[PDB]
Amino acid sequence: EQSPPPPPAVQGTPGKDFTGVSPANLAGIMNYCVEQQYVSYDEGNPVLYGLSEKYKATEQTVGNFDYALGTAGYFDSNGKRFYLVAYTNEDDRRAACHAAVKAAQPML
Amino acid sequence: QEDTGTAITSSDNGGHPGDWLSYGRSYSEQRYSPLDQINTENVGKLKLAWHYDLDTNRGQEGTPLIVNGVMYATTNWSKMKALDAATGKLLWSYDPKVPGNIADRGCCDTVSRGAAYWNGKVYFGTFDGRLIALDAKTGKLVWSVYTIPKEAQLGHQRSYTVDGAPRIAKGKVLIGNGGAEFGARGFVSAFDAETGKLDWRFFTVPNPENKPDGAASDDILMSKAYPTWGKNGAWKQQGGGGTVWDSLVYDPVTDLVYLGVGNGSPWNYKFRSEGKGDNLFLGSIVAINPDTGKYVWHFQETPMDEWDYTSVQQIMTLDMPVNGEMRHVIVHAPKNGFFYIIDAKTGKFITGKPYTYENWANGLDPVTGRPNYVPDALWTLTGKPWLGIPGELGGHNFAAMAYSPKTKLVYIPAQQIPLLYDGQKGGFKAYHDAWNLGLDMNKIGLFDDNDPEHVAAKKDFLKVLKGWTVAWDPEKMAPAFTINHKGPWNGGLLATAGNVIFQGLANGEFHAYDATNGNDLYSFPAQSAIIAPPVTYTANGKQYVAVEVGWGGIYPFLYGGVARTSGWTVNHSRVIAFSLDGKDSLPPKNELGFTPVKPVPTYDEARQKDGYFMYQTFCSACHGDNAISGGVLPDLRWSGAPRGRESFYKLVGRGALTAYGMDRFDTSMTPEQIEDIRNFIVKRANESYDDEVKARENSTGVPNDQFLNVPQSTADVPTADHP
Amino acid sequence: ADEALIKRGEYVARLSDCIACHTALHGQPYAGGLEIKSPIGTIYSTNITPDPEHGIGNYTLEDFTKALRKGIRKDGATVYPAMPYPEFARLSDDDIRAMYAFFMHGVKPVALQNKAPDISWPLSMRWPLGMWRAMFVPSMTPGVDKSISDPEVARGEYLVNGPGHCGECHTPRGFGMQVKAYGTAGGNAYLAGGAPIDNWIAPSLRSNSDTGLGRWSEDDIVTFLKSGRIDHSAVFGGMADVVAYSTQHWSDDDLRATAKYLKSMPAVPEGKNLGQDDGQTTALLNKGGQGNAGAEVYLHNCAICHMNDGTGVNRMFPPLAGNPVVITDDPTSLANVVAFGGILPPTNSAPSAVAMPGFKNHLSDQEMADVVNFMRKGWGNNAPGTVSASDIQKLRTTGAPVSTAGWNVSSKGWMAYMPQPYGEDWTFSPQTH
Ligand code: HEC
Ligand code: HEC
Ligand code: HEC
Ligand code: HEC
Ligand SMILES: O=C(O)c1cc(C(=O)O)c2c(n1)C(=O)C(=O)c1cc(C(=O)O)[nH]c1-2
Ligand SMILES: [Ca+2]
Repeated sequence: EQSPPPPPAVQGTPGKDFTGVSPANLAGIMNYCVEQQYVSYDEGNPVLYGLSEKYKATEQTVGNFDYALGTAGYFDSNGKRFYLVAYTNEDDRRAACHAAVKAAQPML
Repeated sequence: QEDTGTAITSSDNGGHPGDWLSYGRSYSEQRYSPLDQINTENVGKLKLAWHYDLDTNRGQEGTPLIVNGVMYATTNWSKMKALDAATGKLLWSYDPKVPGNIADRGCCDTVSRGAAYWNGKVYFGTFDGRLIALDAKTGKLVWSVYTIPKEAQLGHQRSYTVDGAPRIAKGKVLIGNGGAEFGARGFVSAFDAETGKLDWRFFTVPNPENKPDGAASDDILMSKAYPTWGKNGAWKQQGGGGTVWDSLVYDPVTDLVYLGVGNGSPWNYKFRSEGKGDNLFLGSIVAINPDTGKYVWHFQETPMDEWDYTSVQQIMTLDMPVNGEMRHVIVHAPKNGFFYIIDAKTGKFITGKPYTYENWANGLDPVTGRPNYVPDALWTLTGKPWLGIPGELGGHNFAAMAYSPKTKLVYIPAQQIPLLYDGQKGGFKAYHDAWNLGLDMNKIGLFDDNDPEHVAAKKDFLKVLKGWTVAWDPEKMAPAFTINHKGPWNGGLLATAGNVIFQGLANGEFHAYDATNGNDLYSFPAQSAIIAPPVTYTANGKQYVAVEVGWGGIYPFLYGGVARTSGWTVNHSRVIAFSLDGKDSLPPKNELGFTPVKPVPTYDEARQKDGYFMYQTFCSACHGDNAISGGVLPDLRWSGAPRGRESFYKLVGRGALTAYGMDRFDTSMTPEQIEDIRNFIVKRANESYDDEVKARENSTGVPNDQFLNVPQSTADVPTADHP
Repeated sequence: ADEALIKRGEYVARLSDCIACHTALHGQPYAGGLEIKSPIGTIYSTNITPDPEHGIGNYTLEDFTKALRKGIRKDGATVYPAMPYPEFARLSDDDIRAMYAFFMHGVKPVALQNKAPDISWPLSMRWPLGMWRAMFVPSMTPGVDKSISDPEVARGEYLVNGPGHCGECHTPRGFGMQVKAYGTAGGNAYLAGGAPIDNWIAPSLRSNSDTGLGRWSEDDIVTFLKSGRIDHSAVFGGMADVVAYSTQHWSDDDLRATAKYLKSMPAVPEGKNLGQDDGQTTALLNKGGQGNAGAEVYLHNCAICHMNDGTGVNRMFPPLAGNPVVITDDPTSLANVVAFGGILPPTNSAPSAVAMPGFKNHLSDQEMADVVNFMRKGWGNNAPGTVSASDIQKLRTTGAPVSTAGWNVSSKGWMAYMPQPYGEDWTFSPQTH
């Protein structure tokens, strides 16, 4: 680069393991993945609409901070936070949203 | 004639050095003038050349045009005056007679930000939504059109007002509108500059049922933007927002039209779109084809916007050595607090860094440019109060920013006004003639009581409320220098070839600074605050620097008691011009403002709480928070209407003052709620009358600095890493 | 020193209201040409610019003094009593000198030719005018009267009977069209109302509560003179431009002295034109008018601004119950202000610039006559007489809205802002209509 400097590299531990993310966090992750693509509009939308309704992620009057934590790149698993805005390749961002879809499949 | 547009293009390459033909003096909107008659070693000798008193008592934000010696300036209530640019004598005037019953359908004052010139005609938009062309010489009406289509969806609530400056590209007048603060569907329309026929239209948000609108945005809306808008939410009824009211750029180098798309409607992301989707073409920059209006590219600066972070701020085009190679780029400083450099041709994201303090994101993604949201910033999803910096007024606003190629610096007037965001209790509830933001109106606003929580909140708000001017260096993406001010809401910037930058301050001072180190060089008291950007031009061969002065806008209307931290000011609207050998002087004026009057002593306590609530949702937007006016509109505490139930209802419920801007509120409030508002106002007046009278008791007759909360001792410029 | 003298002369000229009646509508300042109606014919204001041919450029100090104090031109003929020289005869020597300096140096010389009066030759002779001054204008000592012990009251009396000429409008005129009293020693006729001048009536300035300033406070008078908007009155008609052109430029000391002198005048008998409101009119208007034509017109056109009890809004909409302008015997000014509205700029204590619409086109003559009768006999008002449609139609032809142009010249206050159109679906009638 050495042009007008780019934004600094983000800090966090990327990962595609979705063992104990818990609902309304996978729903947030799929909200992050339906936008910006990396999965689809047809196989990610059924997960988002159905994971946020069965487990009441939004509810229009309720909180669930776990939705916001996941609308960004963050998700918790086994007492550890992983960041999806890492994985600068953008090909690891994909197959991580796909992994999230796979993990949400038994949840629905 | 001269084939206008060719002249405006040549204005970027040294042609027409003494004219201001466009909103930003050129199609690049750099607001840089090659006139060096007034320079650093000389500007200190500047004197007032002439002045002209305007016939309005509200804010003046217009940018006058100057064509070969005639100044066309648009004023409040969308009035237009053509004056002699050398002597300031009124050549002619025109007023479109904007109806007074729509004044409450505009977010923030009845302002007019500018006009356009083409082929011997001057074009401007009226506050009620009309585009009008007049003969540049005689001032007679050529044509007038209504820019809001009667058909199409536009949502159930259609609060459309026009206050921005139109731009003309290849003989096509481009104009947008505003009103997403109330609920509206944003679009930009291009009309023929000669006959007024509608050439094309571009909708910035998809229609509720994904059906064709017959416009030029159909394909991109039905194929790309619609899937990003939830599945069912308040955007189908309110409109979705995305109004284009400030920025409308034409680039002849790339032959494109750049639109700065505004915030969503309602602000509440969960209410608007279930908290799902990117809400495409919302808070973004959209470049389209100037001929057919077809979409070319886009860049979303603020996905899932919920803090009123509009991308409508000024868009500028420069040439920079990107990666050691010259490249035509777009620079942007929107409300969210990030300076963006993107590619003008393809729209590719190049870089972005915060030019002021922001706590809603940990920078941007280096690979996409999407913000790295902090989870707590999405208050709508978390359902918890969020202290957002920048607030709803953003780090940058309609105030113009300038560029200097001599110093290669971008001068930005920046501000810091935090806001507490919290969702509206009980779910979304849209009100007729009220701000349908979808947030809690009880949580916003400050109090003057003795509650320790309120005292701490007010102290913190005054601590982190700031205003300054930053000389950003795009090559380094770092501030070269800063000029501090007492408070926010100052005027725009103007840069000339004499290495001098001009700006009007909120305390009523017109200032000229060095463009290399920011040293103060010239100061002049204008008897009223300046919120409009200065322009410079030549007449009869000599250079003039002119600006419109007048106190107004959303900030004094809303923040009230804390809106005068920069110093005491009232509204004395006029247009002033300085020359190197001016010999004029401003006549004295009354600066007492609205003085207190003793109120009635009887009020009901049981109607206090809800009454306050109602005042915060219907009347706070114009008469100030906590019933304290900012100095432009009447203070309700000293008004004679709240002295009785019948008079108060006939003024508020029936709109007895509709001819001046007070519209009826019986379409959204029952008489009991209006009576509750009256009781709250009476209680506030009884609480604050003695304090206001004591404050105004001094030699000058205006409240002292301590009462106005002006900041003694200089405050640090925020920058990143700290407020 | 010369600049100070020019400024003092300008202040005295504004104090004497020279510019208001010596400028034609949309004309050069002090260039004359204003049409002044007279029972004999129509007179025109002479230009008083320092122009040596048209104006008074060749006038010496002695000629200026003779013209002001005795109404004698440089020619030697006597001016018409349209010149307030009976009142200007009280001007002190210093004030006359300052005004002479201001008019010879501070005024831009305009070259407009004085229009001749359009009076038939037998009645256009100028010799009888001097006999009028001899018969009806007594000799007056120039300056402050050396009999009032209080200096403030003496200054106020000098202002009222000197530079300012209130008796020209507020004092009834006798058979010779002369004021029946030039001072408070004349009797109860001093400042006791007047005949309609330009279809406007100046009410009594005496102590009677129904029509005079009996219910007015000294601060009320000061604020009304300074800005024209108090919580129980609002300026209009000829007073409007008297305040806009002359009185708003007075110093606070001068206004306070004038108010003190006005309040200190000898007591005058009370009138019977005002009574006690028992709520009958308010109940009638709350019902809906129920067959009263005046009540129906008031409800559909006027009750929105002036309330059902005729009290209006403090400092925004003046009351109609107990208002002396609505109370006076002659209803000419009432129908004039109903037919033609009035725009008032915002003040420090009265914000939100207000505007009466002119109802000359919205209502017919019968409707406006009915509403005038209703307001004259409502909320305890006991004004005498009845107004017919013929009087309304006479007033609609001979009459025009006030200029509202003096509010926007050389003033520290706000401009008189014109009102925006209400809209396509606006109505003053209530929702039930
Ligand atoms: C912005 C569109 C406004 C909103 C929202 C409210 N008011 Fe207002 N008000 C506004 C203006 C521009 C004016 C001035 C009118 C003029 O003649 O210039 C007013 C005036 C009033 C008044 C009159 C005060 C007086 O004259 O002393 C009152 C009593 C008043 N407004 C009340 C009021 C209330 C209760 C509101 C909430 C429902 C409210 N206003 C909202 C502009 C705007
Ligand atoms: C309106 C009632 C007037 C006011 C107030 C003042 N003047 Fe006047 N003036 C007025 C008229 C109608 C006339 C002419 C009458 C006629 O006989 O034609 C005048 C005349 C003069 C003159 C004489 C000039 C001449 O005719 O050559 C002078 C010098 C003059 N007026 C001066 C003057 C001054 C100084 C005033 C303030 C104190 C003033 N006038 C008040 C009408 C009115
Ligand atoms: C003729 C042009 C006038 C002269 C000279 C003066 N006044 Fe007057 N005044 C005039 C009218 C037609 C009216 C009617 C009411 C109005 O408000 O339109 C008035 C009224 C007043 C009042 C108010 C009386 C009331 O409301 O009951 C006052 C206090 C008053 N005028 C004072 C005043 C003084 C002090 C004057 C000498 C400088 C004076 N007026 C001259 C018409 C005319
Ligand atoms: C709101 C727009 C009004 C309506 C409707 C009516 N009136 Fe009014 N009136 C209004 C104002 C703001 C004022 C002030 C005077 C000024 O110069 O602007 C007035 C004045 C009057 C008066 C004069 C009394 C005085 O000025 O003290 C009268 C007699 C009056 N108004 C009567 C009146 C009637 C009969 C109306 C129904 C046709 C009416 N007004 C309507 C405001 C408004
Ligand atoms: O969402 C909208 O439609 C909309 C419109 C406008 C406007 O039209 O000026 C503003 C805003 N929002 C807004 O949030 C804001 O801070 C603002 C300030 C101003 C101004 O003129 O000073 N307008 C607006
Ligand atoms: Ca907004």
